[PDB]
Amino acid sequence: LRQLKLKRFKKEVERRRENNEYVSFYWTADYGGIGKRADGTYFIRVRAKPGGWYKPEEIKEILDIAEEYNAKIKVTDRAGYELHGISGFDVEDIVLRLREKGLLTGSEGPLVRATLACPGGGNCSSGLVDTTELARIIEDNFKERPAPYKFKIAISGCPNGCVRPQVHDIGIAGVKYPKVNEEKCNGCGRCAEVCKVEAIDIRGETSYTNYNVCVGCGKCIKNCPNEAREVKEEGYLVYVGGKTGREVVEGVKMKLMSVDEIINFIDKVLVVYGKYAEKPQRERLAAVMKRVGYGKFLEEVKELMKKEIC
Amino acid sequence: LRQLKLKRFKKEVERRRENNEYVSFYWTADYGGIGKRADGTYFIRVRAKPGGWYKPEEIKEILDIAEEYNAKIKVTDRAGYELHGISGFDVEDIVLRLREKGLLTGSEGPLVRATLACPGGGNCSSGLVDTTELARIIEDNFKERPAPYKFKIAISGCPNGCVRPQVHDIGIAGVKYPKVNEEKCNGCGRCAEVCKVEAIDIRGETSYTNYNVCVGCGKCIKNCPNEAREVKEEGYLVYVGGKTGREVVEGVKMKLMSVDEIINFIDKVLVVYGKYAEKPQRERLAAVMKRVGYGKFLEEVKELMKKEI
Amino acid sequence: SGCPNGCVRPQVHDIGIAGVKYPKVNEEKCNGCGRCAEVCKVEAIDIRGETSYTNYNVCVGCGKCIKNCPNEAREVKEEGYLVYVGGKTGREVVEGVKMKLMSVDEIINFIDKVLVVYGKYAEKPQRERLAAVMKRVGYGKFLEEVKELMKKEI
Amino acid sequence: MYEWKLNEIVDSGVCARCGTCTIVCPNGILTFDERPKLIDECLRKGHGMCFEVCPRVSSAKYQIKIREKFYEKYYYAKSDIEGQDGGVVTAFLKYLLENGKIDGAIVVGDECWKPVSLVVQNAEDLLKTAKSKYAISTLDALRKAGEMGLEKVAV
Ligand code: SRM
Ligand code: SRM
Ligand SMILES: Cc1cc2nc3c(=O)[nH]c(=O)nc-3n(C[C@H](O)[C@H](O)[C@H](O)COP(=O)(O)OP(=O)(O)OC[C@H]3O[C@@H](n4cnc5c(N)ncnc54)[C@H](O)[C@@H]3O)c2cc1C
Ligand code: SF4
Ligand code: SF4
Ligand code: SF4
Ligand code: SF4
Ligand code: SF4
Ligand code: SF4
Ligand code: SF4
Ligand code: SF4
Ligand code: SF4
Ligand code: SF4
Ligand SMILES: O=S([O-])[O-]
Ligand SMILES: O=S([O-])[O-]
Ligand SMILES: [Ca+2]
Ligand SMILES: [Ca+2]
Repeated sequence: LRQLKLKRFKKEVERRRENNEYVSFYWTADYGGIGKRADGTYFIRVRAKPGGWYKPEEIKEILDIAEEYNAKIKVTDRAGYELHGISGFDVEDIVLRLREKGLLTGSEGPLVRATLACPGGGNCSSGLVDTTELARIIEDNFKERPAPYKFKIAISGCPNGCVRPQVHDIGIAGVKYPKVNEEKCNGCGRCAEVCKVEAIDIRGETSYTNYNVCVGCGKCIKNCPNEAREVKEEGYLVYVGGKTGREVVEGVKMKLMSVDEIINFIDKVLVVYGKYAEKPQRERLAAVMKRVGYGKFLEEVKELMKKEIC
Repeated sequence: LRQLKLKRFKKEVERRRENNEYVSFYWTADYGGIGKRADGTYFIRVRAKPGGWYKPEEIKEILDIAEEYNAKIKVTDRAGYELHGISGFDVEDIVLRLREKGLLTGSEGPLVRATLACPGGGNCSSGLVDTTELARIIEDNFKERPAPYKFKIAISGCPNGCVRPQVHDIGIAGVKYPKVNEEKCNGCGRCAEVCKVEAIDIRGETSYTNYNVCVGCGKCIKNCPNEAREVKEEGYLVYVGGKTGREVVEGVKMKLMSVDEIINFIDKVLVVYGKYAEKPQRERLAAVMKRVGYGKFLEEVKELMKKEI
Repeated sequence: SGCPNGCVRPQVHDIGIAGVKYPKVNEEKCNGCGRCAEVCKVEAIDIRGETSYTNYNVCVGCGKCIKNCPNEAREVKEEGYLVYVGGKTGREVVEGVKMKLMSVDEIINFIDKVLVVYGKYAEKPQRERLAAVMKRVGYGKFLEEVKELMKKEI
Repeated sequence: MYEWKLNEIVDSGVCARCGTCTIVCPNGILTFDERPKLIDECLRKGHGMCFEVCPRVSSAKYQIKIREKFYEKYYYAKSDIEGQDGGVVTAFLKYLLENGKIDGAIVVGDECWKPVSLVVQNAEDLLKTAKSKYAISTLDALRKAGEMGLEKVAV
């Protein structure tokens, strides 16, 4: 019966197309990543893959669809893809075709958007932590999860914040803070040259660090020729309540968190955000945190985190 | 002689490769968009095309190179491409091959980085101004231009700032501010529903706008069923001195500017930035503007802008 | 404010004035004694061997290093009244924008012209502060007009 | 004439004739028998929540499904109540009313097989609605339930 009704529907839509009758493509909202262009046609957003890494087979499929439907190919600033100029008659066919090749259409609407990660550890020479696997874990746990409004997560491999962790709903940044071993330090002065923030002071036969300036890039540990700089503290630094768009809101620096802590934290922040949100599609996390208070909001997030058993 | 010396060089590099001798790929710095990965291999950055729009012929070339050299394909958050896992022996060949197809390697080092633009007018339903042609004009005038440090420009089609104009060295945002025609307004209340910032007040048989909240998205003009809302002011709103990275700095809202004014402004901000920068590769525009003062810095930018005309 | 410590909060006032004195090092007199780095609260100074340096991205122009150098190796690079505009406190905090050094006559002219442009563009008396009017018309457009009126005074 | 944005959906024949658009009108200027109709001038020209709730303008299934997280459990049953088939819908509504799960049931009754949307708060009145009406039905009783001040209902 489901197939007979769908066949009757397809027959009616084709009949309207052939007779130039009005068609409302209401079923396009059955899928994620669908938007309507200013000219009346549609665009299909492929949810960005973790780290912006795409297989040749994945890009080739997008290229085949673009040439077959004469659609324009757009690359998004979250490292996603958009196929522009799609007719309402072909939207569903393209989404299901993309779905077969693992290219989920999404990162649109009031939900968790595509997680933005930089090459990070193992790829970038400045990378301190792994960003590709963390992005995959976050994508597997929260991809397309509903929220009162868009929710964006960014994972940076180091404090240079290439993916902007300080202005994301939840921002993660790899950090490696130094400590000086006076027995090995000889005041050669090399570490002060690799520090972009100029947090280091070279004095006689030793060196110091201004921890109010140090961002934990770990360059001074890596580039010390005498191995006099050691790891004081290391890990993933977390930020919460960041946002961009109509207004800029800087996220609040929380603390270093383990991967399990990060997953628990992201889940709890979403629970407390959903509990206190009053205006879906208008209030971002930052607005809800500001209205109820950062202290009240974050202390509830902590209480729910302690209760977590899975 | 130039070719004989190059042939001798290629012969020596091949001999070292075959005998597993050390090679320093010093010539990779002859090109833009080159970086060294943590594992010793290289990545080649294709300067992002305006608006993130790529022709099929262009993406196919990147795909062919990736498969030929077994390189990973990365997409950047400025809508650029990066080929990862390139050997120092193949970097030069790939750059020149990409150059032939119009894919210049760049957006790397202390220079003007790839201009970031959203679909904007004609593409996005929220677009108020054209962003693709403006991005092409800015790219043609400043692409790969040297500066004391990286310089990033972003063009948004509306005030939603998808490409973050408020945290860019120079940020452009399309704006359309409303004014109410009392003869046509009947207080239907539809405009207040399309306003995300809730700047509108519906009172009896009329409506009002709080201009301290209004961001100029123009949704209330577009979606008024009675055509009671008209354009009060329209154009490209400009921001300067913004940035992200290690620290966040919000750019300062300047004023509406014409395309010719924007090009003149970008050029003069770069001239005054270069004149006052003391530490290349450390001081961003925001740091130089803060040190000399925003008033003093912008006053000079204006004086140079007047001399152009 | 008499110095950059901003005891009367120049950065959050409609118009804020702060005394500043920026340093420059005389290498012939500097011997790297290290005393200047101790009097710097912002830690903008670097003592290296027989000399010293200043990070002008950190230096706030308090002039303590010039005053407290026992060898008179630090001299005045730049000096005067640093001006801020568009700041405020109360229901919300708005930081004023750093303009430039100004002479007393320039400060009086500037205060007058900021008030004229503020009055010209204000739409809601008793609700809109200078910062709100500057934000609505744009800082560039607002300050450009203030400068044009300042030039006509002279 | 009086302009109404949903006229394109209705005149084209895409309209499902469900009657959701007319029950949401806060001015009660929309009525529904077998198709939506304006009984007064709309200041918005139909640019309002009548157009926004229409399942034929946009299904909005993706955003609703990710929140509802629907699953599928297949069963079949019959009850003592005589209905179209097993009388399961009426038996379920009777249970919800009797166990205080709902303040009223929004059901379709009939007059000469002409469907009538009704608010039922008693089980005895449920039996009169236990049968399929293949003629166009409305959701009008949901608006009546609102005017009555009912807190929870089953539809
Ligand atoms: C494609 C993209 C711009 C680009 O050139 O890359 C984009 C495109 C649109 N954005 Fe965006 N946004 C895009 C990244 C952003 C970002 C930055 C980011 O996410 O990394 C921002 C600001 C960062 C943030 O929000 O935290 C952004 C801020 C908005 C806003 C205002 C958000 C706010 O809360 O202030 C809207 C409209 C709204 O939410 O009311 C919006 C809405 C839109 C819409 C869907 C317009 C709309 O309301 O329907 C645009 C689709 C037009 C089109 O043709 O694609 N877009 N948008 C980006 C999609 C990335 C992706 O694949 O997911
Ligand atoms: C690829 C990319 C990350 C990504 O996943 O997309 C990236 C990658 C790197 N960035 Fe970046 N940055 C990238 C966009 C950004 C952005 C966002 C933007 O520009 O749109 C930021 C912050 C925004 C801004 O700067 O205004 C950013 C902030 C940095 C910083 C910190 C600079 C600062 O002023 O604080 C550095 C290091 C530095 O400059 O000292 C850096 C340096 C680097 C380097 C080259 C590290 C280095 O010094 O060699 C990274 C190369 C690793 C790699 O494998 O690509 N990257 N980087 C982005 C390249 C886009 C492009 O095509 O140009
Ligand atoms: C127009 C129509 C077409 C149908 N087509 C099919 C079909 O093709 N295949 C199929 O397997 N089943 C179909 N059904 C469902 C079937 O007719 C039965 O209604 C269903 O199996 C439940 O029967 P029951 O005995 O459990 O419910 P009952 O105990 O009989 O309760 C019936 C309920 O249906 C409601 N109702 C009756 N008419 C309408 C109406 N027009 N709109 C809304 N609610 C109404 C009544 O208010 C009542 O609450 C259709 C129903 C309708 C109304
Ligand atoms: S955030 Fe750090 S690790 Fe990541 S790409 Fe940028 S410089 Fe490299
Ligand atoms: S590079 Fe190492 S040995 Fe040299 S001054 Fe720095 S910490 Fe000391
Ligand atoms: S970790 Fe980085 S920011 Fe900190 S002192 Fe070392 S080089 Fe400087
Ligand atoms: S900035 Fe505006 S015009 Fe550009 S993609 Fe975003 S919503 Fe559309
Ligand atoms: S939508 Fe138009 S007619 Fe209706 S209240 Fe707003 S300005 Fe007035
Ligand atoms: S232009 Fe946009 S922000 Fe301004 S009142 Fe209209 S809908 Fe609101
Ligand atoms: S106190 Fe004077 S002499 Fe001593 S290091 Fe500083 S500038 Fe040089
Ligand atoms: S003037 Fe003050 S802030 Fe500047 S270097 Fe001297 S002591 Fe430090
Ligand atoms: S726009 Fe509002 S008042 Fe007009 S018919 Fe629709 S629901 Fe009723
Ligand atoms: S809500 Fe239902 S009855 Fe109204 S126009 Fe849409 S499909 Fe038709
Ligand atoms: O598409 S924007 O909402 O991320
Ligand atoms: O290389 S990053 O600065 O774009
Ligand atoms: Ca209001
Ligand atoms: Ca120092």
